[PDB]
Amino acid sequence: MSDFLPFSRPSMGDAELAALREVLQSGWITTGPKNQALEEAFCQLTGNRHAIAVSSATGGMHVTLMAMGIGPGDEVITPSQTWVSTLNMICLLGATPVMIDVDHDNLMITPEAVEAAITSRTKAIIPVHYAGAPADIDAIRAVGERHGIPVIEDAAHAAGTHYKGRHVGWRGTAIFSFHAIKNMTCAEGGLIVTDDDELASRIRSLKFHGLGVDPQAEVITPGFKYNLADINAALALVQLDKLAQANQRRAEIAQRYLRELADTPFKPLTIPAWDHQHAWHLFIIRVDEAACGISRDVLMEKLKAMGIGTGLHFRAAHTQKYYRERFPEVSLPNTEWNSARICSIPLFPDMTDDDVTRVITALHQLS
Amino acid sequence: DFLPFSRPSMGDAELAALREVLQSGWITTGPKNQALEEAFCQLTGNRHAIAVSSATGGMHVTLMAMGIGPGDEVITPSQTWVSTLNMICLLGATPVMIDVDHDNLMITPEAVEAAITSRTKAIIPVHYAGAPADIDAIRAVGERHGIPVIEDAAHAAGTHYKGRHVGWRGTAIFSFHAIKNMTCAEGGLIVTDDDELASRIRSLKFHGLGVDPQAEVITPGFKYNLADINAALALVQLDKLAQANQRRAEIAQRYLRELADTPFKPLTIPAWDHQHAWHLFIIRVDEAACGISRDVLMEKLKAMGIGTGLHFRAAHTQKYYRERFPEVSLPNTEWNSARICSIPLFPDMTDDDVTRVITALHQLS
Ligand SMILES: *Cc1c(COP(=O)(O)O)cnc(C)c1O
Ligand SMILES: *Cc1c(COP(=O)(O)O)cnc(C)c1O
Repeated sequence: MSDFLPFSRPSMGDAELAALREVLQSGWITTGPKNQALEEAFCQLTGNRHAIAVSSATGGMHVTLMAMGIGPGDEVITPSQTWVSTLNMICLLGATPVMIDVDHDNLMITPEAVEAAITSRTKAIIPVHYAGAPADIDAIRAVGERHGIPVIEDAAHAAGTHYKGRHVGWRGTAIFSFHAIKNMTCAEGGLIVTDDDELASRIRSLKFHGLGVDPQAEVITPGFKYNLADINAALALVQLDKLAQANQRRAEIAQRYLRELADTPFKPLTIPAWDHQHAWHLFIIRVDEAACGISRDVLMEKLKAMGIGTGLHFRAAHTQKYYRERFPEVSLPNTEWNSARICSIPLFPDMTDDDVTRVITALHQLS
Repeated sequence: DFLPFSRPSMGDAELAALREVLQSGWITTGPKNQALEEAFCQLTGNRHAIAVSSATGGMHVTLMAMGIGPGDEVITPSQTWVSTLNMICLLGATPVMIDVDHDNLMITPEAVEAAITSRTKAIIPVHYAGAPADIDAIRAVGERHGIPVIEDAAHAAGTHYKGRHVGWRGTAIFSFHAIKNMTCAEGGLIVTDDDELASRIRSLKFHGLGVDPQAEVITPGFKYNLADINAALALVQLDKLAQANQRRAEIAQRYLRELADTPFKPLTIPAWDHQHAWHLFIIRVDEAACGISRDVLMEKLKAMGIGTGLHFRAAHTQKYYRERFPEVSLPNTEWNSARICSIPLFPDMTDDDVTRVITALHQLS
């Protein structure tokens, strides 16, 4: 399978291996100075005040919602059109996810859909910056502010995303991911930025056993273990140093897909009208059987037979067994239409121009 | 020139394993995880091995997979790391803290039996400092009452009990944290002989995904999977474990011999047949006997360039547990928790490093 083109691969090379050598030689391999440097780097990148490195964005979401006091009786507004981690963490704190629909062409929640779903129980709103584009975060924030409801941003796809001239997470609270397919990776990892001093203090304690000072450190309240090792933080620092060039190459690839699929029936997501810089984490197409003459599932299967990988980001959460059975009344037409028709085609900066031509040619052949 | 109480043994073999993973492009959970799990089944003899992001997370998902929650009691020492107590509480269950033997810091079958109620749903013995608890006797109490025994084997990679590796049967959780005898900086691994428990754990450490067709959320789960970068490090460290533990044993034997004529008191070696992994070398520091307190000894050792650790400040004496469970009174735990410290023990210590520690302790007596 040496000729298989996956939909993503990391850009790991000599720089990463040299950073690893440095940490190994130091003998300080779990959380330490590389974590501190990564956190400082994300404060400089975003402009926000506090950065907390964690073992995954999922764990980051877990401890952020926990630190806010989210629990039984509370509602959290979220798309269904996202990764299931967020819905799972809401449920596992005992709270209730309130799933709302998304815009049919950029797959992100709207301020109107948020406002319609607010109740006296709502304790957080979690927009997703999808595929590398930002949600209309000022408008969503304005809805939250009017009701006194915090907005927690799922920025997994948004390392390098700008919104109205600032990096995502420049204010408010946002959670980044360093999973293997993310634009910067340390295999598994994540990072929370926030402007809220008390929230940051609670998060730092709750990702490391609830330890704090009452004197020596001791458990103040039970917490979890979601700290990031320095081996991983060192990889993340290298990948952050590479991120601008990685995203530039991703944008060049995505622009070519936009142009050369314009005269095919496959339908990319639409670029938001608000000012932004897209990180191009994923290149998603909608495959409508009536327009394309091929279904999404069959397209993925035939691409695979041609040696071309694809991903499904995402099967809507409310269509999956647990949520389907717990929340059977949830009906989200834009989500359901897209979830059945989307796939992610290869997009990663180590792709060659000929890799891109191979994908485009296969899509023209399969139309 | 500082001699810490622990340092990992990382070199070219670890760097070469990392190189291989990076070159493959498959950096999170994958074939190295599979190989690590198979290697732990070969090491222990047990059937299922599930690699996880930390032993804490492993404890979280193991108790969750057993159905532990509100209304359930879990018997545990207070004399352990706070992670276990925290995970019990954060599942909504109730920790029932019991005392430990005053000289090896492990729970006894009698103490377990005395704490059992109709609400008890698990017993969690700790294999402490590299020695095994009397696990057959504790298991027998559990079996008589129908209560599962989940073993905290963080300290016990390489520990044998009656000729088998810890975790050869039953359920046990290992840690690969930086100070453990084999490390991948952070990581852990669950072994179990229970097919259904293993199936649930595997799903619950990766988002609750399972097959009802394609995988989907069957019930919400957590994210505690181990990356292949880390699994590859764990494999190298497992290949080194026997030699690492042999060197630890040589150092520990020299401490036992050359501290015999000091008032510092090591833990006692259990009477049941075992092989000690020598994760920690713990001494008790009684001011009446030693002329110096535990805290002052740690401070003066640090001033001499010698690090020490405290494994552990008993959980029930820490703010949350002291205020939530003020009634807990555990005399052997309290006596030892105020008097123990861990002196340097790791396989990269040279003979001169060990002599430095012994010399300082004789000087400070
Ligand atoms: C995968 C992902 C997450 C979780 O990130 P991890 O770092 O893998 O835990 C959260 N939100 C979205 C939208 C994701 O794609
Ligand atoms: C530290 C430790 C744990 C937890 O292990 P992690 O890998 O750090 O999560 C559990 N039990 C004992 C006895 C420990 O020392």
